Amino acid sequence: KEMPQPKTFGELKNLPLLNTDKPVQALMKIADELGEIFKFEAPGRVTRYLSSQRLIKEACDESRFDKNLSQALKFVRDFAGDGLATSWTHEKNWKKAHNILLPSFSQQAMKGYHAMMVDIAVQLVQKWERLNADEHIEVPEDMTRLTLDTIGLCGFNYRFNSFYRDQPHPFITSMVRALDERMQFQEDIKVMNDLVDKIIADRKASGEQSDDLLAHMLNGKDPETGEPLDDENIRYQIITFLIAGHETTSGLLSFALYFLVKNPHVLQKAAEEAARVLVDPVPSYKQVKQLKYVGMVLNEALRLWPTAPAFSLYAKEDTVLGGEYPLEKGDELMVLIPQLHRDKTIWGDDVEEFRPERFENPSAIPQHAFKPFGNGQRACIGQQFALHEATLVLGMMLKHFDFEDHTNYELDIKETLTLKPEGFVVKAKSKKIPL
Ligand code: HEM
Ligand SMILES: C=Cc1ccccc1
Repeated sequence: KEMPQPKTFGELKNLPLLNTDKPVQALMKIADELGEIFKFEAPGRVTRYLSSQRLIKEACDESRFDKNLSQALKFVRDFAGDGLATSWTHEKNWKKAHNILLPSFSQQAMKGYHAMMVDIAVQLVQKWERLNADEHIEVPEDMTRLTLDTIGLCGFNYRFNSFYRDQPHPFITSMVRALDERMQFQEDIKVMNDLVDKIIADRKASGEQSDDLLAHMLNGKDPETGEPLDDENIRYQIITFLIAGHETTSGLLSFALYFLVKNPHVLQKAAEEAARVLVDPVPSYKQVKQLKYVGMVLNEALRLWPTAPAFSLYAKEDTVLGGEYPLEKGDELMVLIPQLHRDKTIWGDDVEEFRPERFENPSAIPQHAFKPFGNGQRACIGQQFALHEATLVLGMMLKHFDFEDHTNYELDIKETLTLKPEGFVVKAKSKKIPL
């Protein structure tokens, strides 16, 4: 079978279609028009965009397809090197760092992060308790303050102190300008390097037994090779986790809140759970695990707007995809996750409705139908960290405040490496429950 291809532009082929600030949303509309698979060509390259669970289930076969570095990740690799997200599976440092860092996301490790997640969650609740009458909240801005502080503190024992600031941290500013200006740069790379230096120097100076992610980066040994990470790769991993560890979680929290204010019955059901479960001034680990409906809200927000919306794969060998599309070794595929998550054959006709109850019986979901954390051994290592943080925080938000969509906010999805509802604002009226 011959694959459909969207409109072309002479020798530029399909390239000009990506000349937009919202390329994923542009590719979603192309998928709506052309279906489960289309060819996308640019001078010198081809990729195939997949949107159905029928095809993505095969693409996720690790015997046949491995993670490819997208154009975006190739650029990110200029700063994150062979850290986990930007390494090829076949690079020695991928498996080495994978093995060393996996224990930093075990159940025991998650329980270890809980108190420091609460520290930051409490700073967010106090900020909003302290606003004057009629003041509003800039949602993605505050969520980014919380998620950046949480990975800094939990992962590295470093305080970004984002809630003490009006404009984001110089690390964040430098990380954007500096990569930006790769597709002053001197002073920016210096901001990044200095911070990495400091995170390392301070742990080394401290007379501190710690079992955090940094501790594993610095001291853990890979059981396979028996080697620890070398200093160059540790730096890459710190950069990798400071970024990967916060931007997509902030997106998720922002979309979740957006969907709750747009669906007041769902908000009321989630708020009732928060009030029933979170019976103490501080949530416990056990109580966060009992926020089942809040977890479903989060999953349903990842269904509609997965905040890392695409991942790339290459064919390990010549193979046939879906009984119909022959591929050659090296051929690239792109999984368009928001489109996968709208596959009517899986989810029913109401795919654009926000209905967390879709996730009541998750064993009913077919293989590879829901992929917001990627696939296989190259799946998100931080999935449980993101979900624990976002469950804790959204549960606290719903326990402490009523929310108003006071502007009747029109969804505007800004695309970076991640997705966010740009300009999303709300008002939060305190329920006056002490911390
Ligand atoms: C809701 C929030 C998050 C989402 C949706 C998400 C999504 C993803 C996706 C789709 C991938 C696969 C990328 C690819 O195949 O190219 C990935 C990998 C990765 N993520 Fe996450 N992520 C989230 C949060 C986090 C957090 C909190 C951390 C760190 C604490 C993190 C660290 C990583 C790392 C290191 C990888 C690379 C793993 C490897 O290839 O070995 N992510 N993530
Ligand atoms: C936030 C985890 C992650 C990793 C790679 C790309 C986008 C997101």
